[PDB]
Amino acid sequence: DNIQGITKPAIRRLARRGGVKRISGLIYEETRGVLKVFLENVIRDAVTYTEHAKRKTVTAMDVVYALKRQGRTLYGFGG
Amino acid sequence: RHRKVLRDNIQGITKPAIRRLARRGGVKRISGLIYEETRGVLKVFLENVIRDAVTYTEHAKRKTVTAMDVVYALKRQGRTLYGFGG
Amino acid sequence: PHRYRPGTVALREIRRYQKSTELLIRKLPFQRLVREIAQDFKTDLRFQSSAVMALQEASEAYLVALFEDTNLCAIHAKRVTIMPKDIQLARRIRGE
Amino acid sequence: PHRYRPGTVALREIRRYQKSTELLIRKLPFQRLVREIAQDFKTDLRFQSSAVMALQEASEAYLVALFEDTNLCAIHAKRVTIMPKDIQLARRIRGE
Amino acid sequence: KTRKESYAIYVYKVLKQVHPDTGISSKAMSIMNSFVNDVFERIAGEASRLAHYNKRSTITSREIQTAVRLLLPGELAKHAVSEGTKAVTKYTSA
Amino acid sequence: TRKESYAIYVYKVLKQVHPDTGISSKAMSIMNSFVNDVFERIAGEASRLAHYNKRSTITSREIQTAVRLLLPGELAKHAVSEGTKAVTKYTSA
Amino acid sequence: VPSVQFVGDDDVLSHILD
Amino acid sequence: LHLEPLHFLQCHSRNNSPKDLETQLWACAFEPQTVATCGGEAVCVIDCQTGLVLHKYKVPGEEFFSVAWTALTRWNMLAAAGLRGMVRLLHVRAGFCCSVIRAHKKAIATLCFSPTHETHLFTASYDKRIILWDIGVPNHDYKFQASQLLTLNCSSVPLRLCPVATCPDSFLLAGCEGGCGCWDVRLDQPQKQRVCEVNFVFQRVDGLAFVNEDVVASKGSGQGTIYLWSWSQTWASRGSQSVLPVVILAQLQWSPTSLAYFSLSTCPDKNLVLCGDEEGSVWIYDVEHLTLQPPTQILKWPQPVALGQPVTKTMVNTVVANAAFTYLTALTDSNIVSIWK
Amino acid sequence: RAKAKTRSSRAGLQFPVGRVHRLLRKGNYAERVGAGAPVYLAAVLEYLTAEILELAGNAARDNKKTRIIPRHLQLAVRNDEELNKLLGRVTIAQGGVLPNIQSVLLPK
Amino acid sequence: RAKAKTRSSRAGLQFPVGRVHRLLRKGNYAERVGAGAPVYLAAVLEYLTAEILELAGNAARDNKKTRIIPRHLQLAVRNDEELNKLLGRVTIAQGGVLPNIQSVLLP
DNA sequence: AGGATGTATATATCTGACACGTGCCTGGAGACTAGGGAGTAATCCCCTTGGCGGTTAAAACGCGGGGGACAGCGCGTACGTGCGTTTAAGCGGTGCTAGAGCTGTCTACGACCAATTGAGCGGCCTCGGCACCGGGATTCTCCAGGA
DNA sequence: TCCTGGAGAATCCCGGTGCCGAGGCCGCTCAATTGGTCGTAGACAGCTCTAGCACCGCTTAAACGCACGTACGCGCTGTCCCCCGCGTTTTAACCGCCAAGGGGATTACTCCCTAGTCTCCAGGCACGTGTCAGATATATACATCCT
Repeated sequence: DNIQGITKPAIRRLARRGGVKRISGLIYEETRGVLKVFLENVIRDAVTYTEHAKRKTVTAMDVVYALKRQGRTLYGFGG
Repeated sequence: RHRKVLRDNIQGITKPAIRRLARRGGVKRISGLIYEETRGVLKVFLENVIRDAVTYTEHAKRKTVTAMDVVYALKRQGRTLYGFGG
Repeated sequence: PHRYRPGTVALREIRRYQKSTELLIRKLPFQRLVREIAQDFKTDLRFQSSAVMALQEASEAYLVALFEDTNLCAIHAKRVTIMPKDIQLARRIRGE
Repeated sequence: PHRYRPGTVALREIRRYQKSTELLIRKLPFQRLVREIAQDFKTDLRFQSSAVMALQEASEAYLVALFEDTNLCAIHAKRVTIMPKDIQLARRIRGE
Repeated sequence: KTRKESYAIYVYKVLKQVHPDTGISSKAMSIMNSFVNDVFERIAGEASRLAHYNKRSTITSREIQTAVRLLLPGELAKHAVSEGTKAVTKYTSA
Repeated sequence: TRKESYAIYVYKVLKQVHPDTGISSKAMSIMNSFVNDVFERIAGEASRLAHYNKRSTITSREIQTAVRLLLPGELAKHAVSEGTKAVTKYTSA
Repeated sequence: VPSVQFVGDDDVLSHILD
Repeated sequence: LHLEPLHFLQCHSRNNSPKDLETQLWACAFEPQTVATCGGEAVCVIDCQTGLVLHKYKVPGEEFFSVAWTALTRWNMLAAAGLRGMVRLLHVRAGFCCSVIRAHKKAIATLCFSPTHETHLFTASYDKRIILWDIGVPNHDYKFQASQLLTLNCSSVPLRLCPVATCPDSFLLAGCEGGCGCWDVRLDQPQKQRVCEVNFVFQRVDGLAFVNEDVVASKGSGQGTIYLWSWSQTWASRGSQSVLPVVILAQLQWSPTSLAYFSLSTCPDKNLVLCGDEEGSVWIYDVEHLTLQPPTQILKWPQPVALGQPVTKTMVNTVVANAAFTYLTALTDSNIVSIWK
Repeated sequence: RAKAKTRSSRAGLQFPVGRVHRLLRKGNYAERVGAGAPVYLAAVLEYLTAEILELAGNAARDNKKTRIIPRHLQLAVRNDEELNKLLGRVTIAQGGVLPNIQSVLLPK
Repeated sequence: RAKAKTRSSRAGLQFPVGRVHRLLRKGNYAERVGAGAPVYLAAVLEYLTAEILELAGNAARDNKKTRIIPRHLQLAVRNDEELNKLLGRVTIAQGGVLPNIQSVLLP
């Protein structure tokens, strides 16, 4: 139940950075599910890369490669 | 450069044609301005694709735009097209 | 006479065209539009017939998908008529 | 006593969090979540700190973009509050 | 003319496997050839990226397998990996 | 070990453009990633062009067309100008 | 020889309206 | 001809960008030292003396092709039209567009008037028609009730019209992509759709105008020749023939380019023929005293400086001068209104 | 010498292992290509081809036809969740769209 | 032998023409790489770096700071129409977002 | 217009991260050779374009009307704001060791080459699966009139 | 007020006929296979030094929960205008056909340029170190939101 660690205020702040002024009470569980799906995809790709390298550690480069795979190139961590 | 080109061939994309495209997409009622909006969007799309295709054609030192030019352009734009020599 | 209530023939056309695959834009007007657009990038350009046809297939696919998104937006707005704002919203969310 | 009307602090927080760049989700809970998700794909896995930082940066960027789209959908629906259907429409148009 | 290459014969053989009493049109054959080329390019590019990322100069079956896992959805990936493993095992056997 | 980066060259360009400006570590890493990403994009497009045209060599022509395909209008124009100027200068000397 | 003189929309003395 | 450059104005920029030059300007006309010019999406009214642009009218996406003034009984109205086949009559002095006539479904090549009994407007569009309109008198609220008087069918796209000098309201000449013809514009005949009465023989005719009451100046492309032929003698030689060789008076040597849509003009009071060329020069012919005869003077493209550099190459399409030949305007494909004194 | 078996025969495949090996070696994917790489790639392509063909032939049968046209391939792809995900940014010529009318647009 | 002249100096570039040539060669892009492709690529990369740094330093000045930080690169990229298209599918770490509030939310 | 809350700014502190220097060494540059690539010229036939003429489907214009967009209003509730209490996250410091990174060996697999052959491709041709179509069956829509 | 019957338009289904492209066969040629050699990529072992995990204590900022009021979601109502549907007229797409040449595609040749190699050295990276640009803390002036 670590998805609940993404608190209501955390999602509220994320929405605020997105320009959202008023937030419905059902937005929180929807956002938790969305974040979970995104993390599942990215982490699956990263762990596939980590397994290919015969490594038991997930490196920042594995995440970068997964993100680039999904068309979400990330700068500031190498590559 | 040709001197007096009549840039009026977008109107050839007729109102009934746009309505048919809408119906294939499941649209039931269409507003009047949708037609001009669609014409502009189609012009932008075709401009991007044809620019890429002509760029390939110039690179090949060719003067006719082959279907592989269009396939490569669409692949560039992330619009992979099957059925023309993929 | 018979005066089918508004919307019935619309649903009928939806069924008719979602059943079929034939291209919906007339061939010669689209060919001319393609040549006109290509003119601004190069002169005395020739087009293979297959090239024009590929452009038309891709263009119709793009427009149909855009209209699906536009319709979803219109229904989101508690509406049945698609309007320019719907196309604008769909294109913006798509990133175009 | 003094009490700002609804929305004032909302705008203030919008401005405040668009001015900053610091990660908005707490680091420890997110690390726990990342490990929990990962363990379903391979047990006994270790994460570089930079890896969790990259995941958090990407996740926050994704959520902020999605909230921009959701807010646009809400405005489209003549509403100022964002609801789950807004996120669903945004994601459906995005291809997710 | 100059010999052009396509996957027509192989797609036809596979079709007669799955559905013996059925045919395919030229346009469908072109679509299938395009599909095979596209998946080839995707998997080969992923294998090349894996070799580059791991500082290896060989595209081996391990790379192709990880590329298949990365590119294809879950169940398709599972069946594809099973088929590839079976093919390589049978090839090595003979 | 030696971990090659575009840090020194980015610093040179920065001192050419803003002689009185520094750059942070994270900014430098972002710039390094940007350089590597654009390198990969242009090189990949050039490789695709060479493969399409049944050529085994990546000339400056392929790089020029890759820049035209990738970068938007004004950026593409300026990049092509810079590249052709560099090639002219290299050939002359 | 006079150079080319640019006249922008703000340089017109009057705009014709619909 | 002691002509000196007075202005080089760039006032038809697209997106209001000073960097727009390639856009081509097509027609200009003097108000009955004020000239109206058209090209791109704008119609401009320019004072040739001071160089100030008095008025500008913009319609989205239109590529104006013709403008013409008419003195109405007391408004000097300005007519403009172009790509969209819509004739827009602008009250320039009042500062607004009065009415719009949806004349053609295809692009309108050019417009003309004449000293007809009143308010006539021939419109030549790409649908292969020339329609004669009676725009009527404007009501108290600046509204026009346009009427269709007659439709001329053409075997090709019409490019320029010139009402016959000695009978402007009886017969009309028009230059078309298939050649030149004469059409009977007399109102007493009842038939409303009329084919060409006579097709003249000398290929497209991209320039056509009367030098004097009897002599016609015409030209095509790819011939390096300007033909002078008499209207009176030709019409006397017609009989009942639908195709009639013209009675040629002289030929004038002109540039040999095969490029089309290079139009000519005249200044009858001075016996002048004017026509720009692909090098930006203005070829001038004083045919009063008048083998291919030579031009009396060639006014070379003075290469004015643009953005700090010379505009070395361009093309001039239309040249028009006032009756006293005190001001001559030459329009270029470079968004430059060349003005000469 | 000995008779040639063909690498596809050894792997029990129908797609060309030798041609796929040549394509890997000439596609500039790596300086070296292993012996097992073409076999695996050919097997994967063959399986994907079998899946699409199975669905498309089912579609043709449902459409009372004995030949696969692009419509049948489009139906097969878009009615299968995983193939649709795989061919997400792909447009098939002469394929059309799946029948779909939103509930609200139907008559009340 | 003769005094060594760097290929970058010949092309009048600061980016490494030799390193770019090696990366092109050791990257499986084609069997052969021309002598001009590295020069063109180095020139283009140097131009893009200069263009991004100019706007990033302008953004840094506009905030009264001497050092460029990821926020500054974010501002430079997202305030230029052309760069934002080039990096339209790129997320810059610690960049934040451009300040933007929709009109109807304002009072 | 004032009270209050927040924001902006103003300064001092201090500090750790940037940027500069020095030493080393590995990748780049100079010089050279050798062969395959690619430019260039010639030739040829395919495919693009261009025109014409008739036929008919589609576009276009207009007219009437209904139903859908859109504004105005009223109500009820659900979300923003604040305050107080509770939780746990962040920081720091310490300790441990798993495993990521590097090095050396050795060897097995893959590139390369030469000879042989049959798999696949172009071409050619025949017939049956599908396009088309004219008639009947069904199912679907819409309105008038009775219960 | 609602339903049911009836007409009416539309679409689906079915049997007949035809046509051109799928599907099979033939001949050839060049791409794959087989057999062999050689070199180095990488697989595996051994060693080491980071850094990732765990743990513990203290502080305090953030989260949580509850109250409360009001701004808004939304349901309803009315109005009117604009999109649909359908008849009639206008237009030009499209099919078939013929004709011409522009240029793509192929072939033969030949000089150029780039891969590969040996040699030499300086450009760039690692490491070390000093100091000043920016984060932090505390206090005072300016903005503005609600009463």
